[PDB]
Amino acid sequence: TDPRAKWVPQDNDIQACDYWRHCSIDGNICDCSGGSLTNCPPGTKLATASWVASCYNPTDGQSYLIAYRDCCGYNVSGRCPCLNTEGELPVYRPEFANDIIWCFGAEDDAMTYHCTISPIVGKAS
Amino acid sequence: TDPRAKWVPQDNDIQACDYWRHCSIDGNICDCSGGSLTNCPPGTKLATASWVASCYNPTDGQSYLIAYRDCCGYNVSGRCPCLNTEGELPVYRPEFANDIIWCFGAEDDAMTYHCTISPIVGKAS
Amino acid sequence: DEPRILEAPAPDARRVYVNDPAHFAAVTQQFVIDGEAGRVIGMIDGGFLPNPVVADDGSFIAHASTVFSRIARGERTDYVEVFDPVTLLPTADIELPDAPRFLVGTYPWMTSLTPDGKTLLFYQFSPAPAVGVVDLEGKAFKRMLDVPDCYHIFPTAPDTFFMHCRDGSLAKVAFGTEGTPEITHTEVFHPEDEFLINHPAYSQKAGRLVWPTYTGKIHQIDLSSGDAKFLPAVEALTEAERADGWRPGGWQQVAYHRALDRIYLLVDQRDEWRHKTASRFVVVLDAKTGERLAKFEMGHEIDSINVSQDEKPLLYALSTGDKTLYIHDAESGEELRSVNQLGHGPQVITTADMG
Amino acid sequence: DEPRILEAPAPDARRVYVNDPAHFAAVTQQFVIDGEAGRVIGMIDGGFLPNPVVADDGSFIAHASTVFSRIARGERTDYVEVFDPVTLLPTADIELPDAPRFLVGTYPWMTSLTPDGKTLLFYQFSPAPAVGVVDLEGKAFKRMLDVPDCYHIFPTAPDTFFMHCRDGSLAKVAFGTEGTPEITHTEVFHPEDEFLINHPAYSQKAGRLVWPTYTGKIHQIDLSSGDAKFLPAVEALTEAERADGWRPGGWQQVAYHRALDRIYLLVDQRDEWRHKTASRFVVVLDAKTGERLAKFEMGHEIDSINVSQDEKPLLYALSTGDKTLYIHDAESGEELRSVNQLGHGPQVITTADMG
Repeated sequence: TDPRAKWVPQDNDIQACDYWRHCSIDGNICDCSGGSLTNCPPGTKLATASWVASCYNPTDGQSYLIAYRDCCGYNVSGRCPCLNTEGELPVYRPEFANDIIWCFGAEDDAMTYHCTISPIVGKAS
Repeated sequence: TDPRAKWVPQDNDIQACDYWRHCSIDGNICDCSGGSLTNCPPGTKLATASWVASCYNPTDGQSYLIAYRDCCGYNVSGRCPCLNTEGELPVYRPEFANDIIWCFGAEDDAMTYHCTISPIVGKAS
Repeated sequence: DEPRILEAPAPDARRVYVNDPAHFAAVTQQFVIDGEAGRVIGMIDGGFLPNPVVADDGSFIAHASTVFSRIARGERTDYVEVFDPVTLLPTADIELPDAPRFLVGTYPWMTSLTPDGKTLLFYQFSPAPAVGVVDLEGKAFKRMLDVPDCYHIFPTAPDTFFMHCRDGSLAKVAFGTEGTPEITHTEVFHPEDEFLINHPAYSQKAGRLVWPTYTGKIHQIDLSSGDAKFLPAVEALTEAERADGWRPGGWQQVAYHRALDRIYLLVDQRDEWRHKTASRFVVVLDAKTGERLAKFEMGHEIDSINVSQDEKPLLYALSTGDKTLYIHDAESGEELRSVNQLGHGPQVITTADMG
Repeated sequence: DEPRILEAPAPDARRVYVNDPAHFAAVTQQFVIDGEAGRVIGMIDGGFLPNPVVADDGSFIAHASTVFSRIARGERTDYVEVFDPVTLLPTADIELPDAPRFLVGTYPWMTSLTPDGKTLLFYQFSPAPAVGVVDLEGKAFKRMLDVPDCYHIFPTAPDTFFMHCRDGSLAKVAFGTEGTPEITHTEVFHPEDEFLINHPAYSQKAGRLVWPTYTGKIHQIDLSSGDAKFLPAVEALTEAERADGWRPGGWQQVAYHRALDRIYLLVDQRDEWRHKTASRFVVVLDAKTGERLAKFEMGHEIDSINVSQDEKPLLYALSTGDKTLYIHDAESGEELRSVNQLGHGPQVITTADMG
């Protein structure tokens, strides 16, 4: 509720903005528009680029590196919007910055923002 | 409030949907985006065609013919939206139909809907 | 952990499409939803006031749409796009030169498919009335057909369609791939004081046109013979109800279930000129006899309804103000699930008759 | 009634522009508002994540924008459009070859005008950092300048601008000695662990760059000599407030009033990683001494602030969530008027320094 309070992750609802893997998401959760936690919805294009963050998983006690890739080539879904910024740095430290549209690498040169997925790319240690 | 109740006009706030002249407006009041009760906002294009309605003026107890012309060539204002249908007929009686975008005759062939004006064109009864 | 692009489930009777005209915005969206799970399975982007169509056999979906070179001004381009129903990728993009689309709040029957799925027809209002012919199979715009002062397009065959004329008749239009169309008129079927709504229900497979008036009187026309047979009118509301202020009202006010031969109509108590307001009730009636089978209290302000065409159908009730599709059991009227966050001002529900 | 098309009132110090990036939607809007009256005086349509600029002399307004041929896919066109500030008609539309714009949540200093109003510079991030040069007076794109790993663009003259580099230094780019720019770096002004926000305030007329860090520490750089002079950093919040959880947070977090030489910072009590949430307070401080002049309770969740540049300024406070611009007296902090229904997710306020 208190938007300014420390973020507390949960592991029970992937469409909620407090889902653990969404610790540095900026945009919309793809699961809400036909994609899934780690796959893009039909019709969109999957970028290869991403901003990353280390998110804590409450269920197992570890932290994991999440690579936020965008699904591009469509107007914003408008469903399940969220903006979290755990460990998010300014634009001059792009690897960790989340206002940038991380669509590079998508097919057909797609650069419009539809939603973001939250795949795990490694442990954080 | 009860949207289904009979429409009751007022003659004091032009930006409200119950203003007497807006009896069959469908869209957005131009006064709310830089236009006026009878003029188009800057940058838009004034249509020549229109749908009409006879709206009752509570102030003087007379009815007037309002010719709803659209201001076009811009995306919808999104301010002061309203939909009233006093005396509104189906599409096959177009002169009295309000779902139609009344942009015909606008310069530059503008056909996108921005807002609608409510000019008086004559008396009714 | 391996990201990919998903494919939507195969189209089935429970798939439902919701279009969001977004209160006249320059760009719009279409939501593809699995009615069974109550989940969004895909989306499609569209331009200004697009007209959606969906093949009854589920082989494809398409829309007629309009874009401008500078958002809402600049060069206009009208076009048709066809999409695969599982990948959601466009399979054709056909330009309609010379900006012929009629821009109006979305009426489903202003753009329609022939029974074979090979041709798309759309209405032009200005400079003069006409119907454009798009060949989906050949992927090309063929031509404009000149018609009289008539509206809506109900295709009955690969080369024939009906329209409703200002005079109260239906016009039968037989076109015939080169030439000038043979235009025939039926008898006048309604007076000048009965107003037929902008959203009749039409079942192409059944050839049944269900058209209500502002008062709930329902005209039914059977087109299955290739010709119009007028059926006996039916009153959806009783005299006492009307005396009590009951009237239909909404956007897609009526729905028709083919296999059950049943009509669903949105109604509520309202002043006569409040015909586009949402309604809280739905009456269900037998199409053969006019007999009332049920009156459901929907429990929300519903603007549009539609039904699945399967054996035990779902009743879809879309609220523009809530931006939510409520899914109900069409037999009991009970609310099963709901899908929210449907855009800015969702208004049209489309379903396929796959049976 | 004789309808016509109105002209906006002449630009003045009280005019304010609000941009709505609409939560990353493919099309956006800009609202032109009379701050004295609290009235919308006009609008401008834009594409995907456009960057707005306003000439300080009030002679024109412009933006760098992006459109696609099929709403959000198809061929991309990046372009600059210039508009007359009274008629709001476009006076130039200049295509930027090869889609070079950087698409990112709107940072005002990612697209900027030179002090003479003749050149527009915009940033490109990928494949590699570069700055594009647009000749507004001749209506043509001129070229791209390669630059090091630096960000933001602060123009100091017709052929010179500064950028902030990943290493903590500022880079001075002198161009217009065609071929290759002269690039010089200042010394490093901040450590690797002090994070400078994405929205510094910069007054081109005074040559003053005000740049807060995540903790409210403020760096000031004087660029009036044409070279960078660093000032000692000021803390906006006391040790007590900091120990108590106070930190800046929002989008356009800081504003700078030139004639009064005052800094305004949005702050609130928050966790350290909630730097982009709205704030409910504004601290005002003297730029010369670092002394606190006031702390205002805004009474709403504010995301962005800006000020008019006249001698008795208005403080603009924009709430993305309420979609409303609250207009306050910059001196007393008191709320005067508000303007609601400002699009879908408005975030950027721009004012001209006409004095």
